[PDB]
Amino acid sequence: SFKPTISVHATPQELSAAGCRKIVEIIEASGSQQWPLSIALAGGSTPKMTYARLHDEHLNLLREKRALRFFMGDERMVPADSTDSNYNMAREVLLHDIPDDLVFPFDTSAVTPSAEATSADAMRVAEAYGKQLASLLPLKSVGEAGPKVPVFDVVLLGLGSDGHTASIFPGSQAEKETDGKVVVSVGFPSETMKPKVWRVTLSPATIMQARNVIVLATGAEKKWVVDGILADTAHKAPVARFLRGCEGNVSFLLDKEIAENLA
Ligand SMILES: [Hg+2]
Ligand SMILES: [Hg+2]
Ligand SMILES: [Zn+2]
Repeated sequence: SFKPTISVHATPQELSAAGCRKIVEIIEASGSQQWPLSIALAGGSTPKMTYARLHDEHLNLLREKRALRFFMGDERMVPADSTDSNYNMAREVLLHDIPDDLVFPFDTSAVTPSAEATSADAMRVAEAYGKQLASLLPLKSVGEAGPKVPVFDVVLLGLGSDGHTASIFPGSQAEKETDGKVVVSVGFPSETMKPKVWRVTLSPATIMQARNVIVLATGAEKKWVVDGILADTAHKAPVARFLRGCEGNVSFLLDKEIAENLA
């Protein structure tokens, strides 16, 4: 049913190392003629190390060879120069060395420091990005004669302590957007997740059409999440369990603690 590739690593430096090679392998296996490949970036300290890795040893591939076109998988409705911005983090560690025409962040230019972003601001931003995606990437229907969503070559994902991924939180509308009518969803963090601001994020539908999905996660507090995704019959499962329905190649790069129970 679900046979994902799994690799357990002892340290973050090792997990990020596996992350770097994986991406590079996808780039090379795909071929120079398929470049630039579309990739949806994830935020967080784990992916950050992977991006630093790419910056230090593979700029000839990414910069000179222009192998990748960078998009954001989810973003915080804050200014692009905010420390809470996922794009800001990606630019700092890597994107600053990438040709400007290969970098596509969410247009959050309307968000000002004076006022918090609202649900409508988020939906407006998600809508504009979705159209841009449907314009730049190849489309595919979700189910026969189903709605069409853009197809990413690669989608990077993190995992949360509460069981979410990207900005698709428990009991949210985004969680049910699996039919393909919505390409880019919106979401607001639960009580225990930070920062407290509205988010825009790829819907579960879009994510499941990606050619390659790579989840980078660590920590003993996220162990039930991995277990709940891989488990054969999970009723009280985590939101991330929807990753079972992904149509492309699915990989899990984990650390020892989060994969302890792993059989
Ligand atoms: Hg690498
Ligand atoms: Hg997946
Ligand atoms: Zn640099």
